[PDB]
Amino acid sequence: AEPEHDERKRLGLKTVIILSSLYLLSIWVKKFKWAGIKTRKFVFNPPKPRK
Amino acid sequence: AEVTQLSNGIVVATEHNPSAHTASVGVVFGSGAANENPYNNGVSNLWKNIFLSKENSAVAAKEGLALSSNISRDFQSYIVSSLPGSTDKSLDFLNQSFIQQKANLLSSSNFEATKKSVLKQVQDFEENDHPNRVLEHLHSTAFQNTPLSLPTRGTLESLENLVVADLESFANNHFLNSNAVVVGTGNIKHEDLVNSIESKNLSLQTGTKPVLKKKAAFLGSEVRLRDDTLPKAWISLAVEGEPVNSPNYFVAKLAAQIFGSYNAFEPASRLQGIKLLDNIQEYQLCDNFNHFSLSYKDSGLWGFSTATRNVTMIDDLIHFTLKQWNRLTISVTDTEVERAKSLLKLQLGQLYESGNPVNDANLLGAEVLIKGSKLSLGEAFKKIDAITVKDVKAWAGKRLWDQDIAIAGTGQIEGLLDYMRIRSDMSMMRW
Ligand SMILES: CCCCCCCCCCCCCCCCCC(=O)O[C@@H](COC(=O)CCCCCCCCCCCCCCC)COP(=O)(O)OC[C@H](O)CO
Repeated sequence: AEPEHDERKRLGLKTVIILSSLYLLSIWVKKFKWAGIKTRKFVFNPPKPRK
Repeated sequence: AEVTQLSNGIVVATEHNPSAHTASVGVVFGSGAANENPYNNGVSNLWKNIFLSKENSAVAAKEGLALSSNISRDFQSYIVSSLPGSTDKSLDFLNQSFIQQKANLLSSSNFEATKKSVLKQVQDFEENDHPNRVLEHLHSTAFQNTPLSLPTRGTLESLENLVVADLESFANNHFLNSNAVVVGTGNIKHEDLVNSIESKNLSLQTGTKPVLKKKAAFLGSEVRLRDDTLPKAWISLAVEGEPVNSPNYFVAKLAAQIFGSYNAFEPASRLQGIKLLDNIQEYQLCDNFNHFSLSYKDSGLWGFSTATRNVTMIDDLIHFTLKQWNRLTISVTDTEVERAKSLLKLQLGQLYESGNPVNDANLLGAEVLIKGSKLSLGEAFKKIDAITVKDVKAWAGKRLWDQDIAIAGTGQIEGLLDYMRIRSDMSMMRW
């Protein structure tokens, strides 16, 4: 019914390894280049009362 | 013209020039806005205003002389201009002002008047002058938590938290005999060389300037003052520069001069210069250029400034300027270097040749407080001619290719990409 079990599992192991590596890589880079936007702080100073 | 040096407890300098006939003598202190904690910010400005406020009547009444001042980052200078034949009077007044006695100059009413005047002046500066505001904000954001970022005029809240104790403490801790010189620019030959050094005619309080725990730093921080009421948008960029007394000062100055300045509303400025001017003239993007290469005793700041009526075109202007900076470090024609060298020769000649004794005194004190003697103009021209394409390319590759940058802005800054798009445009392009 499925004459590809060994090859399927080998290819699947390689694929899950490479996608796990890529996923962790994307995690690190997203946490990296969003660091400059996830930490910016705002300070509100009320303006002088004159339109 | 020539430079002289000597020292006994203090330092005395003189650059005689018989052509001019406006002798100016004054002291210069190597401690200004860079030697004051953020909780004590406007003490130097209060000193400047309190010496420019009340005795300015006495100087014009008893004698004739116009007294000036200047604080830039650390060079608290008090120049006393005069006529060629009346320098001893200026020196005597300076002695009776600083060394003894400052108690009369420090009164409640006089200090209150100076305080309110300084508050009004700093408020007016913070309201109107936009390019200077963005420059000070660039300084305050490039040197976060470092005694080089706080402004030179004093933050508004910092003024009203110091009256007489902080001012006298600064006087007793910085107005010393270790970081003081006595310039003599004008047309005086040897009276300055002898009268400055005397048995007791020198500043009191022998001692040493307090040491600084932190030297300097540079981190890529962004600051925005978005407000849509203003008509224009002023933005500035910067990178790490070099301090004084480094073998990269003039190379950095030449790199700044390569792109130069620009002004769209002048017929003589739209037809010269280098490529980015041509790339910009096709669509009306910007109005002003200021490629500046500032240097201080700790660290420098080689940057860029502009101002645009157009608000949608900010991104294109920034991208074109960054692309030109990128092109600077890979391919510059020898003609560009030759033209920049000639232009810088002319610029330094105008800067160091102006007939104002006060400016020459400021430059002399600035260059003598770090090295020991002024670097003469002929040697400067020779070492400018020594520069070549290899040196400027090496410096650009070292200090510009993929380096941390600081940004500032105010006005209509809705169309400015924040930090990653600007930073990425220095190395993502094909090289
Ligand atoms: C889930 C959504 C997306 C799904 C997939 C999308 C599929 C289509 C992809 C379309 C292109 C996106 C792929 C990545 C593009 C990188 C960015 C880019 O090329 O654009 C920059 C364009 O960059 C440039 O103009 C300079 C770099 C290009 C010059 C060097 C070219 C080298 C060879 C390129 C080969 C490919 C040619 C085709 C490129 C489209 C914009 O940034 P900037 O450098 O201009 O900075 C902004 C600045 O403030 C204003 O300019």
